[PDB]
Amino acid sequence: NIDGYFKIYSKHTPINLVRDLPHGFSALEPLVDLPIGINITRFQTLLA
Amino acid sequence: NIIRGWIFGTTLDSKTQSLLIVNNATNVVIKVCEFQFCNDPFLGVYYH
Amino acid sequence: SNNLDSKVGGNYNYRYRLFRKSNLKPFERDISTEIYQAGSTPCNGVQGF
Ligand SMILES: *[C@@H]1O[C@H](CO)[C@@H](O[C@@H]2O[C@H](CO)[C@@H](O)[C@H](O)[C@H]2NC(C)=O)[C@H](O)[C@H]1NC(C)=O
Ligand SMILES: *[C@@H]1O[C@H](CO)[C@@H](O[C@@H]2O[C@H](CO)[C@@H](O)[C@H](O)[C@H]2NC(C)=O)[C@H](O)[C@H]1NC(C)=O
Repeated sequence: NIDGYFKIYSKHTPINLVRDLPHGFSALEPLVDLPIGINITRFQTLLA
Repeated sequence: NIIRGWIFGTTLDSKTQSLLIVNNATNVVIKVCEFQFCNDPFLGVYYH
Repeated sequence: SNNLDSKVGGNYNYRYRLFRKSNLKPFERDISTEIYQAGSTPCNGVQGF
């Protein structure tokens, strides 16, 4: 979040790796900007 | 597909606004409201 | 907007935040209407000294 606009950048892998976060290089492309204007101090995940 | 989205905010109880990000079996829904969020938000699926 | 909205007994629809704890950042918005504490006390309920 910056000057009232929230932002999301995202990507996914082609790999089927063994167990832990790999040291390869692949940079995240921008997905969406959102004009939400809210003060955020904390966040939570939603699982199934 | 267990990660479904996120809550972002500060009070998380409709004292002030907060952002809901969710994916369900139809679409990604994005929403800002005076949300009285659950003390443990989730999605649940009856698998098979 | 006098010629759109000035009422003779004052157009008391409109409202603004008269006091807040601190400065708001650019393009932030705060709707939360809770009581201001000018006295040092942990003020609660609808009013106080
Ligand atoms: C995913 O969430 C959205 C948002 O709530 C659901 O969209 C609803 O769809 C029905 C049928 O068209 C409408 O009557 C509602 O008005 C929609 N909701 C909103 C807020 O407008 C969608 O159905 C959800 N899908 C699942 C599988 O839960
Ligand atoms: C954004 O949210 C936080 C929490 O509601 C505010 O942080 C507080 O700031 C005051 C004044 O400096 C301090 O007394 C508190 O100790 C802070 N709390 C925390 C959790 O850090 C912040 O001021 C808010 N800002 C805006 C612009 O809304």
